[PDB]
Amino acid sequence: VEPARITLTYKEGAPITIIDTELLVGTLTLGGYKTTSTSVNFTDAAGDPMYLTFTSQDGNNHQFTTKVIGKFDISPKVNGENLVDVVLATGSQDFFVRSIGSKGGLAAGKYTDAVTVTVSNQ
Amino acid sequence: SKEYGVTIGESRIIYPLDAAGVMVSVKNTQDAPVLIQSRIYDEPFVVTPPLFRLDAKQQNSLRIAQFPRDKESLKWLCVKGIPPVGVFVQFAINNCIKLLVRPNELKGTPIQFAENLSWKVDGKLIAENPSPFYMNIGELTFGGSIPSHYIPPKSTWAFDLPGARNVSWRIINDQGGLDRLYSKNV
Repeated sequence: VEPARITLTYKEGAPITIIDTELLVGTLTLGGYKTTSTSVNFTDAAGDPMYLTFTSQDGNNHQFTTKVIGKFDISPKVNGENLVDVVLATGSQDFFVRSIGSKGGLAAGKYTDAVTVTVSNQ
Repeated sequence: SKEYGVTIGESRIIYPLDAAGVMVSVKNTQDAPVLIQSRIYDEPFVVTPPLFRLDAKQQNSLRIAQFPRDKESLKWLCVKGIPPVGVFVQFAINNCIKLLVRPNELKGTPIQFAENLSWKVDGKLIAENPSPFYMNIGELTFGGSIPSHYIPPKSTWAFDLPGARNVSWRIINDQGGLDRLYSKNV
């Protein structure tokens, strides 16, 4: 009987300075799945379809959005929707978190997100 | 770099209809404790415990306890490991596997009927599953690759076409392994 092991490794990208678009915020490696791109869904509290939202911690509620993409460019669902369906590579798949920008226009400081990665095996 | 992980002892559960329950192991493969939050989703079932602390490297058991009788039903068991310009992101893996509710009235197993998928192209590559089982395709190619999906029992499923007409597929057997390759001309 095969176990369903799911693993995720997150690697930080370059420091961000005030923002440039298409900035590589960080890289994700999803592993262990037996599985297509629409079987993976990255969700967060903002729940903005196609984007993860990062919010400042200073009480000022500054925010910027990011997209999650891999490689031909592909994408898992983010908050229930694809941005840019394929079979994921064997063993593991790299996804890149890339800055879009801020619809509200950003103080320097610390920004956060809590992201759930849902993998529907098979 | 930061690593996350949630392991479920099986990649699918075959739940005999009306059975008292089944047990399944879950392991926190991360080096920090998490809360393990378990939920069952539609495509009536109790998961005990639905939330509990699982320390670093520790494994515990979940109990899953309970529909048409002429065919399988599909549910999803999701097991999530929750942590109980500078960018700080935290992740939580939500590991979901198929909960296949299987009536005892049913003769055989999916592998007995994997060959019986019939195919046609309209609009979309359409599969037809006349068996009372979910045909959980794990590999599918047409005209030499299609993102697969299960075919529901006594039903059809339409895949987007990606003039060659071969279709080759493998289902995933009850044990989580890839079954034999079947091939038909469409």
